[PDB]
Amino acid sequence: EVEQDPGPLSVPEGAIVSLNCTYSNSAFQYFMWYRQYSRKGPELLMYTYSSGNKEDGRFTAQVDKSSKYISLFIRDSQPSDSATYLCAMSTSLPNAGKSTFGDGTTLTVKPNIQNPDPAVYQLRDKSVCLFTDFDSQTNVSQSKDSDVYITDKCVLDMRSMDFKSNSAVAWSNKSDFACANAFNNSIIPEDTFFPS
Amino acid sequence: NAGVTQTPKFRVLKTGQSMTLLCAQDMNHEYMYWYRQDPGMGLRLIHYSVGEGTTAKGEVPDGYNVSRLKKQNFLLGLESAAPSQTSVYFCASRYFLPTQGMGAFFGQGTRLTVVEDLNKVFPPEVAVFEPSEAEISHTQKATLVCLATGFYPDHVELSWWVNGKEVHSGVCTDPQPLKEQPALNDSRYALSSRLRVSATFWQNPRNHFRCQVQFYGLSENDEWTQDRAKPVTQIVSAEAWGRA
Repeated sequence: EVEQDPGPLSVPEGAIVSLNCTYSNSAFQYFMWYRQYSRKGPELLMYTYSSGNKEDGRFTAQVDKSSKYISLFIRDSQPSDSATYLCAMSTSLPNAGKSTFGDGTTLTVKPNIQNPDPAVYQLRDKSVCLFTDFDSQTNVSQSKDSDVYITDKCVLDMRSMDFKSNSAVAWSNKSDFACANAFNNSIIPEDTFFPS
Repeated sequence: NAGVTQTPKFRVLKTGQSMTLLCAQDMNHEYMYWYRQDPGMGLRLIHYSVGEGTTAKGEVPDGYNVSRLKKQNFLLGLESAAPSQTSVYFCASRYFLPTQGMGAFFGQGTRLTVVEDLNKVFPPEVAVFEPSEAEISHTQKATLVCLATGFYPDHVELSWWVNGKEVHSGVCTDPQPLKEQPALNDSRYALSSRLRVSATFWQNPRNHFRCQVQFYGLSENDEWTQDRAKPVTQIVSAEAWGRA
């Protein structure tokens, strides 16, 4: 039995991240960390044998067998580190090639926004409201209304322009849904632009 | 480049139906494994194999069978599909004498949904929402929004096409579809995506924008006795044209 940090974990770009697992089997000897991108297969990232540390770039895998506690540290986190991290453990040989997986921790590394311009726009037509151009510090909450759908902040990258932007989409077929009230359950910036 | 591959990638089954999943690797790996992963959870071993013609039980083997026909292939069989078998299945492999300190190579996954009424399977409805004039005036940028709604199961891949070519730059799509009715176990799903371009590019009346949703549904072999069109594997699109 492997007990992994449930998550979800959301951090700003440049933050140090700590991903941890506890275990109950004293015979565990091989300690692995897998990285799993959205709708892809897990990929081996770090692996160690017995107690101690291993450093690889921005990554440090550490094992303390005494307290049955393992950790993966990510220094200067980057938006590309956004993935599900799974710890896997194997008993000393013989182990018949078997490993026990933790339940995973989904990490989102929010990109730094250089020039924020928070605003909520109404798109042309079942009505669509777009909250865009807010920095990493904004948390988009779900609606208090069951008939109003909201999808959490998404970061698009306009490469040739060297520009990145956050956006949340709000939609509803409901009678009195409007963009001035669409994100009322969220703590949005005071200077958010609400055009006519 | 050599890796682990799985077929099929998606499947919808009615309760009691059968299927075979095929895993392949050309890395000469002795060890092969079949795992299942539930949403926001870890990988659980179903069955594994130490070499050709031999297999062994994992943590969750009940309701599954395996065959290691040759070193390259590991087959996973479902004899009578049950709703509890709705999952993402992953094949894995590694050498008997390791090169990556106990770590294995994984396939990309097979999404399986076991449905109780094929009449609950629906393809997505796709709509494109044109950029806000206020956004254009305030930023000199233009965001199009694509909504894919009312689909079941959640077996979809969304893409944007500009002047007949797939684009990746300026695109942001939700990592997962959402449940339209969270209180229902077989709720239909929704997915959103954004495409952002220069206001001047949106303003060119010759520019063509298409949001496309590949859906994986029923196959030709599946029976269908409803008035509505059979919800087969298909692409559903919505489109927009630039405005001067």
